Amino acid sequence: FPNITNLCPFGEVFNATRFASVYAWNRKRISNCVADYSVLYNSASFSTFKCYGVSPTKLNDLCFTNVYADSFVIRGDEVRQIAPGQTGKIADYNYKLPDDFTGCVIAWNSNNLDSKVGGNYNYLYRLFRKSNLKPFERDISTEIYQAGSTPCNGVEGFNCYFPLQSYGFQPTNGVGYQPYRVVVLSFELLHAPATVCGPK
Amino acid sequence: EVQLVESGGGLVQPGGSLRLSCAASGFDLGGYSMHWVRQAPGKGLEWVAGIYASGGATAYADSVKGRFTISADTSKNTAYLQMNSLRAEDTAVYYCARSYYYGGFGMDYWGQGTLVTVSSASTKGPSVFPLAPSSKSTSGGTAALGCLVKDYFPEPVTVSWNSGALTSGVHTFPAVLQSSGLYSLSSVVTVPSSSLGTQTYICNVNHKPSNTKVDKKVEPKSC
Amino acid sequence: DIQMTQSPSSLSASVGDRVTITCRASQSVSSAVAWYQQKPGKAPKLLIYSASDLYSGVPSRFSGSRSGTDFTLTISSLQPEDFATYYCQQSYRYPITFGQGTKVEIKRTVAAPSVFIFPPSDEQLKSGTASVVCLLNNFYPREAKVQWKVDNALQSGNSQESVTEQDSKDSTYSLSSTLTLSKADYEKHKVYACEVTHQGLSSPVTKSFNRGEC
Ligand SMILES: *[C@@H]1O[C@H](CO)[C@@H](O)[C@H](O)[C@H]1NC(C)=O
Repeated sequence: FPNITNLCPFGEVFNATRFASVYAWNRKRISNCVADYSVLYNSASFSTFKCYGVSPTKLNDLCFTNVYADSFVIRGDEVRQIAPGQTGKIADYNYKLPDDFTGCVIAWNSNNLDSKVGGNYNYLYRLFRKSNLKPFERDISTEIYQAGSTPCNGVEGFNCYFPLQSYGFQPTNGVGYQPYRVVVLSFELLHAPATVCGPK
Repeated sequence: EVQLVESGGGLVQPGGSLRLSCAASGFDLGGYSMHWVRQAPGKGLEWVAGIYASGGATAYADSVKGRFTISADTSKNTAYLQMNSLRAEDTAVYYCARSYYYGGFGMDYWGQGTLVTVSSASTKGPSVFPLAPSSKSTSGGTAALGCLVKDYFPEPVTVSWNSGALTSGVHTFPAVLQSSGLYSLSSVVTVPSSSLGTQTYICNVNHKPSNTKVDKKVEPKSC
Repeated sequence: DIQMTQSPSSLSASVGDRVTITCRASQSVSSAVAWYQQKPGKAPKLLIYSASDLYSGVPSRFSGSRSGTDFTLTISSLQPEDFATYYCQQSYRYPITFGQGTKVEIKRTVAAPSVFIFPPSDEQLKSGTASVVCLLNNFYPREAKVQWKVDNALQSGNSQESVTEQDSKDSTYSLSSTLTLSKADYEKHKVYACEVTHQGLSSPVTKSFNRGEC
């Protein structure tokens, strides 16, 4: 048990002003605090709320060594990829979850927040990569990707693609192409003092 | 409504030149790459050339490198394919399409396509011949009859039965390229043997390239 | 200069079936494959891009998958509009290369051809060339063999045939084989016959006619 009663800064993450681009997902550690998870589910303002390795239904009774809140933005069609053992540009090249993943995956539409007349091009995703991503790995490199047999010398063109490409977050877009904000709660349980707990 | 419209197709002799145009609407060419994809009759799709409108960078397929030249204009918002030293192998339907970025993406919108024929043959009008229903046709069965179009070179042809009245049991085969270099196809229809003497059947053939429209009636031989 | 090998070349299946089409690339293309649908006389229509991304305005039954350098297009349930040809295309290394093509045909019970023989018009004989036509319509499967016999002697090098596409309502094929030859050589023989060998036929049919008779 913690022995100290400090509410956890969950608001910092969900109600954050701007969200990171999925290729450079943001990660907030959470420790030395207490928080009511069931408040989130109860709010029921979210569109996807899927948990793996633990019951969502009022499971605050448990105490974990550390918690990790990973936040980013993607499309709706792509939310299906933020789960264990899924494939796709996002799960391969941007954000991978381990197959033994014990955590929760929360996603909600943000078309009002993250759309802009004429398109929002602040949110990128990685399109080309030589190898798939290992779980919980992050790649922020921008080196020109050389698809051809000839070298690129850091110049954009055919067979010489800039690896990151922008979402076309048009306000008039279909739901599958509307921005969605995603938060992934990972529960690091180890042989160490439990610094996060439930209520009371 | 994004739209892509081809133009400039036609007939050219071997070794000649022809410039195809692709006018775009509903979007600005910037940030996109325009491509020309050709399809020979009854064969797969083959990429030919592509251009990044903004920077002007170009790329061509090995099979037509040097002969063809792809260009673009941002104020006109259109793209061009100049085709020089044409060969018969190049005869095909030429489409223009667009992709995002220099690559990695698909082709969102395609034009309806334009036909390019490379043949030394000259544009000729079609000869129409009857295909009369056999005299020894079973009464319960249904005798078959038709029209035969021969020796027209520009491929586009249209056929109708009784000015569009007979739209059932009709089969119009695709044309075949003869050793002469002219095309020849045939259209047929199956009708009841009883209505052979009563009804009158007409094949209506139109050849827009030579501007030749004709009709021919089908009747038994009797002899 | 990458090569996209597409399978199957042809496929026959029933409405409501679940279909799978595969394309293997010579080299790694990351996830830069796309899938297009083409119906006769129409531009290709984009279905899938970047391997597994649906395009706006495209039925959700269409799905795309990538396993290493193997790419797959899947139809959950077929619909009468889904009968057409399908191509795969890579945009990784130029020149961009398409697949050979996969034709999807509606399956149908075996049907035998209605065979007819049409002698040359006299109008044509005036010009100096005689065209004998043989029609075999409303049959399935597409495979069929036409053999021209002139007085029981096979004629080779002067016969050309064309096949229709599956009928909108019949779902059956039709074939036309034309045999052209000069009036001088036409008047040299007396019997002109079209022998037809089909799957749905106990024995070859042989519709014939004799010059100078009606
Ligand atoms: C975000 O703010 C709303 C309104 O103040 C609140 O209902 C919600 O609980 C907040 N989110 C978190 C994670 O505290």
